[PDB]
Amino acid sequence: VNPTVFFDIAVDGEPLGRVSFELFADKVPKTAENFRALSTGEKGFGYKGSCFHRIIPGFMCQGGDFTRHNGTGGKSIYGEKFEDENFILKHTGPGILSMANAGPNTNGSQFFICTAKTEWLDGKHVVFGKVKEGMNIVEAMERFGSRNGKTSKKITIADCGQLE
Amino acid sequence: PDCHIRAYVCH
Ligand SMILES: *CC(=O)Nc1ccc(NC(=O)C*)cc1
Repeated sequence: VNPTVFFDIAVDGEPLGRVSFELFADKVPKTAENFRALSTGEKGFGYKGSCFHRIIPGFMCQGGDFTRHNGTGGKSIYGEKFEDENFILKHTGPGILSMANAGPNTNGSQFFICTAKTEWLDGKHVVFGKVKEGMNIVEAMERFGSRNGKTSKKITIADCGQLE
Repeated sequence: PDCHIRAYVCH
């Protein structure tokens, strides 16, 4: 069975709600495992305490920079970067989890949660999961976004891990 | 790693 991870989201330090994700380990195991281990923190580093640094309403929420906290950082559990595993899965609609990148084979820890279908990203970003519960929380996060993504309040992953 | 946003802005 595919693993399920969760983020507990906060807005300026106040709890907003929980978002859980199914990770498609059956189809992108290496990419799913990276996100899983970063969500538990079991390698000594990961998503806990990091912020959603770009929120573009109607497009996506982006996070995952726990090394520089400036939108340029992050690292995978395999090293600084890892290869694009496959492009089997497509950006089919709201709730899709996909890897941010700087070009081919540059996956680290940064990711985005789509809030719309974004087919123009297919073949360029590795899709590896989807929101399971808490899409209403993702929509609440969108209300804090802007044209190019700077946020009006600080949106944090106050805690994260893996559910039974 | 903002390739997905650059695509969006140009699009
Ligand atoms: C990786 C990267 O920088 N991608 C990207 C996609 C699109 C655009 N701009 C246009 O397509 C007009 C720039 C960069």
